[PDB]
Amino acid sequence: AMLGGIEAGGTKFVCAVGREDGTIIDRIEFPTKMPDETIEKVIQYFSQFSLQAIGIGSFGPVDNDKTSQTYGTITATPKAGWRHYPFLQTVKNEMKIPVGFSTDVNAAALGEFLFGEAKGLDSCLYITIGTGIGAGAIVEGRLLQGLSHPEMGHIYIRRHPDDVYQGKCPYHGDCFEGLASGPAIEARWGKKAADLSDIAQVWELEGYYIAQALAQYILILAPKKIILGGGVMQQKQVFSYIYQYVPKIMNSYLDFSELSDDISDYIVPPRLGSNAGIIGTLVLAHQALQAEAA
Amino acid sequence: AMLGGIEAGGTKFVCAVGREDGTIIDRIEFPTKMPDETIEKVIQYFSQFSLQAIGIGSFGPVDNDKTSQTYGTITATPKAGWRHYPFLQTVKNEMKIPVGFSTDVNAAALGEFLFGEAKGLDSCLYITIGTGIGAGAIVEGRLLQGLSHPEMGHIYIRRHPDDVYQGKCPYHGDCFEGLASGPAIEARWGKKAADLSDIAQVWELEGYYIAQALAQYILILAPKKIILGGGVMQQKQVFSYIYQYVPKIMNSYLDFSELSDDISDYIVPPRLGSNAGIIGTLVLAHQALQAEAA
Ligand SMILES: Nc1ncnc2c1ncn2[C@@H]1O[C@H](COP(=O)(O)OP(=O)(O)O)[C@@H](O)[C@H]1O
Ligand SMILES: Nc1ncnc2c1ncn2[C@@H]1O[C@H](COP(=O)(O)OP(=O)(O)O)[C@@H](O)[C@H]1O
Ligand SMILES: [Zn+2]
Ligand SMILES: [Zn+2]
Repeated sequence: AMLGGIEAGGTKFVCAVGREDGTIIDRIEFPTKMPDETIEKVIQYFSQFSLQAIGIGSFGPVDNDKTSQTYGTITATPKAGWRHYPFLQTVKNEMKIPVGFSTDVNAAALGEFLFGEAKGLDSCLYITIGTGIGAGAIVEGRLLQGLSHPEMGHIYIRRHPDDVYQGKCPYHGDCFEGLASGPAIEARWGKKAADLSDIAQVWELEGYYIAQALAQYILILAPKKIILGGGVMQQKQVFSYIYQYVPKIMNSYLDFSELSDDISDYIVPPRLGSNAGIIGTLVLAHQALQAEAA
Repeated sequence: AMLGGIEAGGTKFVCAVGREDGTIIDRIEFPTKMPDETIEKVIQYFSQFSLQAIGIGSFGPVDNDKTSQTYGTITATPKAGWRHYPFLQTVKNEMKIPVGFSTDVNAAALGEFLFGEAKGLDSCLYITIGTGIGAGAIVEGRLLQGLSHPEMGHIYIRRHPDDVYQGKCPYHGDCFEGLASGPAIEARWGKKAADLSDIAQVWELEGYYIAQALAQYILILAPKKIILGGGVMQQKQVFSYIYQYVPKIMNSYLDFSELSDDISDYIVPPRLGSNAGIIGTLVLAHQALQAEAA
C-alpha cells in the first residue's frame, strides 16, 4: 500500500508519499496560505499517486475527539482562514479514502515510537521547541487524548530571577512557550537563536527552562523516553544543560537511572531527525486504513 | 466473593472486607507502627473471613512496576522500617490468595472511576490534599503507570509574591506539596488548617496554589474529571477559589465548558467521600482475582 502524509504547519505544508514501515517515497513542500488554495495543492500533489489512505498531522490546538461534531478542525489559531475550517472533511471528500488525523507533535511521537528512540517501549513523550512548544505522548501504546490533546507548551514554569523578558505567548505571556520558544529567545536576546550559538548564557537559560518543564512532565506522566526536537534543539549544547538541571530540580525524589546516571539516554534527540512528524503521518494513515477495514 | 482491602497510610492502616461492587461489609483501623507488627494485625483481622483476593493501596512512592524485582515495596519514606520492606510479598505469603497493589491515591482514583464522579467516563484524575499531596490518573480506563506512578504533588508551581513561607517539603521545599499540604498551611499560618476556616486569605492562597497545579495537569494530561479529596478539601470553600482561578490562569486557551462555564462539575469532591481509597482497594482485589484466573 502507498500512503500519503500531510504535516500541516503554520508556515509550510509538507506532503509525502510512503509506506507503512515509515519509508518516504517522495515529498513536496509549499508555503501555508489560505486553506482552500493550500489544500488544493495537497490534492494536486497526491493526484499523481494511487494512495490507500492519508494521515494529517496538524498545527493545533485541534479538535482530535473523533466523537465531536468539529473533529478534524483547528480550534485556535491566529492564522487567517484556518480556525474551524473543515480540514479533515475536505481531504476525505476529495480523496475518497481513509484519512487519519492528529496534532503534528502527536505524529512525531508516533514516528519515534514505531521507528525511533522509543521503538520497543510502550510509552514516550515527543516535545518540539521551535516557533511554539508542543508535545505528544504515547501511553500503553496509544496516543494520549483526554478532554483535549495535550498543550504542554503552555504550562507556567518558574521564571529565572535574572530574566527580565516578559514573554512571547499571546495568551499567557511567560508560560514555557513564552519563555523558551525560538521566537522568545530572539525577542529576549535580540538575534535569532541560531546566531546566538556562541553565547553560553542563552543556552543555560534555555536549558533551565526546558529542565523545569521536563521535571513537571516526569512527575505527572512519567514517560519511559523523552524526545526533544524542533529548530531550537538543533543547538545540541542545550542537552548538556538539561542533563545537569533535571536532577537538581528533582533532588533525588524518584530513584530511577533514567533521571540520574543514565539521563543522557532518557532525554534524547529524535532518531528520525527532523522527519519524525512526516513519518508519523504515514503511521496515522496506516491506522486509518486498518480502522476502515475493521 | 468477599474481597479484602488494605489502605496503608503513614499514620494509620485501614483494612476492610467488601464486594466487587464496592460495598463495604466490615472495617477496622489501627495505627501504623513497624511493618512486621502492623502487617500481623492485618493478617489477624482478615483471619475471621474467607477472602478470595486482597488489594493494597499504599503510601508511596512505591515500586508499582509488576516486572520489577522490588515490585510491591515502598521505595521512599522517612517512616522507620517501611522503605524496601517486602510488603506485597509478605501479604501474598500469609494469605495465599491473589493480591493487588497500587498507590493509595491510585486506589481512590479507581473508586471514583467505577463508583463515583467518573463513573461512565474513560479518564479521571484523583488528587488528595492532606499530610502530603498525591494523585492517581485513569487513562483509557487503566491506571497511568509509566516509568513510575505519578508524583504530581511535587511539581514546582509559582509562589505567590506575598507568601513568605519557605515550604514544607524535605526534598524540594516549595513544590506544590511544600506550599499547599495540610502541614504547610499549619506551618505558614501557625494553626492547624481546620482552625483557620474563618480566615479567608488562607483559602484564597490555597485555592491559588491548587488552581496553578490543576492548570498544569489539564495541559499535560487533560483528564475528563478532576476529583479533589483529603483533609484540607474538607474546607469546601476552597473549591470556589479554584473555580475562579483556573480560568484566569488558562486565559481561554482551551475552549471546553469543563474549563469555564461548567468548571464546577469538572473539579469536584469525591462522590464516595473519604472512602474512595478503601473502596478502590476492593477494585484492586477484584482485578487481582480476575488476573489470576486469566
Ligand atoms: N538551527 C537552529 N538553531 C537555533 N534556533 C533555530 C534553528 N533553526 C531554527 N531555529 C529557531 O526555531 C524556530 C523555528 O522552529 P522550527 O522547528 O524550525 O519550525 P516550526 O516550529 O515553525 O515548524 C525559530 O524561532 C527559529 O529562529
Ligand atoms: N477538616 C479539615 N480541614 C482542614 N484541614 C484538615 C482537616 N482535617 C484534616 N486537616 C489537615 O489535613 C492534614 C491531614 O490529611 P488527611 O487527608 O486527613 O490525612 P492523611 O493525608 O495523613 O491521610 C493535616 O495537616 C490536617 O491538619
Ligand atoms: Zn502560553
Ligand atoms: Zn516536594
